[PDB]
Amino acid sequence: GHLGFLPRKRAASIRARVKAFPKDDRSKPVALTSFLGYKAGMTTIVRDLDRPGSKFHKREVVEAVTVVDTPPVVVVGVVGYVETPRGLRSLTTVWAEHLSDEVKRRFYKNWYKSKKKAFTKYSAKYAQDGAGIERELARIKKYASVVRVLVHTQIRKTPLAQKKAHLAEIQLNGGSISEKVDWAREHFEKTVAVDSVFEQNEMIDAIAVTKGHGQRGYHSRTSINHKIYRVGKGDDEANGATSFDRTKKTITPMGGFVHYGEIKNDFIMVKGCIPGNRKRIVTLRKSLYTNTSRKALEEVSLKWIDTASKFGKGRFQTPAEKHAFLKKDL
Amino acid sequence: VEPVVVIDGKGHLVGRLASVVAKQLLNGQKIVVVRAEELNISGEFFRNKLKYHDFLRKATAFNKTRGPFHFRAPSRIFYKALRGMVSHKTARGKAALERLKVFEGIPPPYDKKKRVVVPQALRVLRLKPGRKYTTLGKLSTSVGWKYEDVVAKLEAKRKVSSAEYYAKKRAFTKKVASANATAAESDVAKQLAALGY
RNA sequence: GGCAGCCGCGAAGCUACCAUCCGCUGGAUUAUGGCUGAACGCCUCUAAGUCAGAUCCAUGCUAGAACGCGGUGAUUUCUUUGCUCCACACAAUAUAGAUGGAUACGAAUAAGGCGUCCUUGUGGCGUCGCUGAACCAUAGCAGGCUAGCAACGGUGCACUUGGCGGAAAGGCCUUGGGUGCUUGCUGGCGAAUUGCAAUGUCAUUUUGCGUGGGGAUAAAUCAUUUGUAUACGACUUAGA
RNA sequence: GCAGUCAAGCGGCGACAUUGCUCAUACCGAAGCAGAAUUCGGUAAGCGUCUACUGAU
RNA sequence: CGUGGAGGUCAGUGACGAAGCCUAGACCGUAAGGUCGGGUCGAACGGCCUCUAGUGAGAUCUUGGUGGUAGUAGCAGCGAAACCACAGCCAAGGGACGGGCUUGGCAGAAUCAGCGGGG
RNA sequence: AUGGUGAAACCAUCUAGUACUGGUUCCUGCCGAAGUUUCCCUCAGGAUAGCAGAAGCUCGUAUCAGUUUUAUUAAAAUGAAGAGCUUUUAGUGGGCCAUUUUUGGUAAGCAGAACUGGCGAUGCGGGAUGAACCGAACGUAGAGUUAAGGUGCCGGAAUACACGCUCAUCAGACCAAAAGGUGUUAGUUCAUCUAGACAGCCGGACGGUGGCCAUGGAAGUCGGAAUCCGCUAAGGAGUGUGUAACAACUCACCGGCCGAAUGAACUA
RNA sequence: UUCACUGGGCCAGCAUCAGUUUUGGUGGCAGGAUAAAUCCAUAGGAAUGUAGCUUGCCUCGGUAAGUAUUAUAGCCUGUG
Repeated sequence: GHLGFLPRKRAASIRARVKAFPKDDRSKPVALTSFLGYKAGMTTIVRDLDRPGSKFHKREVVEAVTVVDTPPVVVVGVVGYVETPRGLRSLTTVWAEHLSDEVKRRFYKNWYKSKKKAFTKYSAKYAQDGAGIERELARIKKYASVVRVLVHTQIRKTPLAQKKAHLAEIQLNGGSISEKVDWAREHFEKTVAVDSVFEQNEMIDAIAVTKGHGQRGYHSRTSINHKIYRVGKGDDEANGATSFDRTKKTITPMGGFVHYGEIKNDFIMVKGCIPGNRKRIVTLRKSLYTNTSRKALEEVSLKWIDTASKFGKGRFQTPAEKHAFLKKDL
Repeated sequence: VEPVVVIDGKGHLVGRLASVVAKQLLNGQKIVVVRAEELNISGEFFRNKLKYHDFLRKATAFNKTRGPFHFRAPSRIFYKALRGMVSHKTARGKAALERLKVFEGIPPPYDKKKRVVVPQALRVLRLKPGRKYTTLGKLSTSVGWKYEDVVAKLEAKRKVSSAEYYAKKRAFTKKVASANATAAESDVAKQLAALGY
C-alpha cells in the first residue's frame, strides 16, 4: 500500500479543513481564497479542444464534469493570527452580533431541548458606538499579520435536512492588512458569491472526505489541479445553455440528482471527479500557487452539457422536449 | 545568590554551557536559558551537521514511535545535551530538570530582566582564534527547523525598543553622574573617601 | 401466482486495467567546472574568501500529544438561595525548600564602553576595564509612644490623567492632589524574669465552613429518529 | 605454483619491476568521440532483466 | 536452642482460668529461640540435674484443602479442564546463557475486535 | 519361580530383590585440605606417600627455615621455644589460565614434554558489565591516611599549573599498515652563498653541421651506431612544444636587474 | 499525709583535661662554592655600539651608514 496515507484510520470529521492556503500577495486587491459547497452529482459535457499540438486539436471531446452546489456565503466574523516561535496563534475573534439560527445551531447538539441562549452578552456589546468591538478589532490590525475570515454556508438554501450551517475559516490575501480587516468590516452580516472568488478556466483544488464502505473509506483527500469550466448563476435562468446552442436549459437533470435535490443557487462545474459522495461538503482552494501550463491556460468553448435523468436511460434534456414522446390523461 | 538565573546562550558552547547548568540544577539553583538559537558548537558546519544525522539514524530500527524522536528546535537540542548530563528516570533527576527553562530569543518577562553569561563557557574564551565553529541556527534549520525566520524577524523588534530604554537610562545616568559629581568634595563626600566609599 | 421452476428487458446493490480525473516547487549542496590568492616573489578551484552545479532539507498531502497548546459563547436558584467575583474569620493540605533586591541595550573579541567637540565620519580629544570584593538598599519592640529643626525632596497605601508592552502581552512606566513614615538633623520615655542558646514560630500553592457587598441565572448524555455511517462498538442528522 | 638474474634498501636478507611452461537509468572526466551509436572511470546504489500490526472504548 | 516420653526435684503453675491459636504491643539472647501484655479459649501444664528417641521449603514426594485459568469453553440458568517459580519492549556490551546484569531509549491507569504473523 | 485366575493376560508371595537421577530437616565458634607420587598393566579397585586432625615419648631449643656466602659439608647474618620419633585416620585422583626450558611447521594457527605462579574453596574497591585484569586475604563499631582508579555532568574529587603536539567528511580517547599524501612539527647527512644562495623577468643559447645511414623528408626533436669538435660566458650531433620538411618558442648551460639564506635525501 | 531539697530518667551548652587525628601562625639552629646572587670595588672586552664626531639627507635638522669602549645610557668577563 501507499505509505503516504497510512495508517488508514478514521477522518477527523465529516468536514475537511484546509491545511494550507495560497502563500501571499501583498500587492493585489483583497479577495477571498476559498469557498464551500456540496457534491451535486455529476454530468457529462462536450467541447472543442483548442489545445495546440494535440491529437484531438479542434475536435470534440467528451469528459465527465462534476457539479458542486455553492450557495452564497455570509461572514459571521474574522480571526487574527500572529507569528510565534511555536507557530501561528489565534489572537482574538469577533462576531457580527446577529449570528443566524443555523450558526447558533452549530454550537448545540440538543438544539430543541436547549434554551437556545446563544451569543447574548457579546450581542449586548454592540449597545454602544463599538468601543469594545472596535478595540478588539484594533489590536488585530495593530498586531495580527495574517487574517482569516469566519464564514458559514447558507444551509437553509440547500435541499438538505440538516439546517446546521457548516462553519470554517478562510484565509485572506492582500497588502496593507489594515485594508484586509477593513474589508471584513464591510462584509459583516453580508453575503459573498463564488463569482467574486473564482472565474472560468481557473485552476483549483478541492478537499473532502471519501465515500465510506461500512476498514475502508472515510478519509480526507486533497486531489489537486482541478479545472473550473463554468461558474453559473443558478438563481438566473439559462444557466445550462451555451453560446452556440442558445436554447434555455437548466443544469439540473430531469428528476434532479441521485440522493440530492434541485439546484437553486450558484454552482461551479469542475473537471474530473471531486472526492466525496453526494451530500458531502467540499472546500475549494485555488491551486496553492500560480500554476503556469498550457493545459491550465487553455480556455473552454463549452458546447453542450448533459442534463438527462440518471435514474435509468435518458432520452430528453427537458420536459418541453418530451412533448415529442396519452390514455391516462386524454 | 540569585533566585532565578537567566543565562544568554549566545556565544556559548553547548557542552560547556550544559555541563555548568546541569550541576547547578542538581544543586537546587533554578536557571533559565535564552537566545538558544544563537548557541554555538565547536567545529565547522559539516562535522556538526554530519554527526546530527548519524544520531538520527540509530533512533529505532523497527519503529520510531516506539522509541525516541528527534526535536528540531535549537532549545530541544540543548535540552537533549543537558538531559544526558542529568540522572533522568529518577526523582532527583526529574525534579532537577523541572527547574530549567529554555526558549529561543528572549520571550517576556525575561526581556525586562537582567541576563548573565558563564565566563568559563564562552566561545571567545575557549575556542582557539582562527578556528571554525558552528551555530545552532544554521544547524537547526538544516535539520528541519521552520522558525528561524520568525525568531530573527521578531528578535529585531526585541533589539529595537531596548536601545531606547538604554538611551533613556543612559541620559538618566548622565544626570545622576552630574548630580553626584557636583555633590562630590563635600564634607560628607570627603569623609566617605576616607572609609573607602 | 395460492403452491415450485424457467425465460426477454430491467434498475439498485455487490463491484473492475473491465471504465474517467489527478499526482509540486524553492533552498543547503557532493562529485564537477571556475573567479579571486598564498602556502613557495612563478604556478595552483583552497588553505583564508566566492559563483554555478543531483544527496539532504524545505513546499504540499496523510495522522494529530489517554497526561501538547491558543481564541470564542454559554456555564444550573427560588434544587430550602444552588453557582461564582471581592474584604477578612477560623481551620485545615502541603512547600526538590524566601529568610534584603533575577540590578533589562546592541554589537566586536587581531576590539569596545562613558563624557566632550565639529570635520557628523570606519573623525579628533579625555578616560574605564585586568571582574559583581560591584550598585541600590540597610539604624527604630521582627523595629514602639512622643517634641522640634531644615527641606518640599525620598518613599509605603488607596484614588486618578496619560502612554507603552501580543513571544508566553497578565506587566512596565507618567500629570494631579489625599494620607502615613522619613534615621537629613537635635531631643523626652519602654525594652528586663525567653533567667547562658534551642528556626523560638513573622512567607508560599490549594480547599471548606462563615458572614458582608456584587453578577449571571445552561448545557451534554440516555430516549425518539436517522444514514453522507455502520462487522459489534462508534460516529453524523431532525424535534417545545 | 616451481625455478633464475638484478636490486630501493635492511644488515648475509630483500618490495615492484624480472626470465623459463602453465551493466538498461541519470550527472560529470578521458577516448580519431566528424554525426549516430560506444567503451572506460567516478557519483546516486537510484533502477531492472507473549508479542508486531490494526479496528474500537 | 527446641520436641515425644521417663527418674528426681520446685510440699511448682492451674476453673478468681493450664493447654493451643492471633497480635501495625513490649523485653531478652549475634543465633537456634525464651519471656511478658491483650483477645480467644476450656482442664491440664511448666522451671532445673539426669535418662531416653519413630526428635527439628524443595526429592516430576504422599494425604487433605484452597487460588488464577473462569463466570471462560460448554449445554436466560447451570458451569470445567490443560497449565501456572516470577515477569514476559527495543540497539549494543554481557567472554561460553540471555528473560533478570550494564550503557541509552521506552511504558497508560483501564479496556477490546480483526489480518491470523508467529505458537 | 511358585500357586490360581479368563479364553470370540491377569492376581498373592519369595521380594522392602538387584544401583545410577533426585532428596537428605536446628543454631554458634574453632580448625580445615586435596585435587596427585609407588606395582598389580589403564578402562575396573583398593593398598601405600602427601595435604589436615588426636594421644604418648623425648627435647626447648646447635631444633631448624620455600631466606643471604666461602667449601669440597664446618661456619657467619636474619627469624622462631611452634623442633624430632613413632602410634592412627575423615575428605582427596577435575583440572583451567598465564610464565618459562623447549622440540615439531604449514597459509594458518599452534600442538606437544616438563617447571613456576593466579583460580579451583573467595568476599572488597577500580576496570562503564564481564573466569584468568590492578590493589587488597573479611569478627561488630567510631575516628584519620591510603592501594589501584579518578577529579566537565551522571560521579564523591582541581573547567589546576607548566611545556609542546592535531583538524580528522564516524579524528583522538578501543593487526592486513610495507608504503602513499603540494598534511603538520623538530632534527640527521650533503650542495651553494655578499666571487651575489632560491625564485621572478630579459639577453646569449654558436662553427664544423642540413654530423653518418635508411628515403619524396628527419635540417637536434618519426627512425639505427657514434655522440666527435673550436671558440666561448655557457651551450646537449640537442629536454620538450612545434612543421609535410624548414622555421619559431623553451631547458641545461651561462650572463644582466634584483637581494640571504636557499636546495636535495632521510629520521622521529 | 503536705510540700520542699536531693536521687532518679530525655536532649544539650560551657571551662579545663587524657588518647587518636586534621589544618594554620611564629621563633632558634647545622650544612651548600661556610649556598649561589645582589651590592660595594677593581683591570680589561665588544655590540642587539651609549655619549661625542662625519657621509647623503626630505620629515620641520631628520634619519640610515660609519668612527667611536662609557663619555650627557649600560652590559659581560677576570680578581677582592
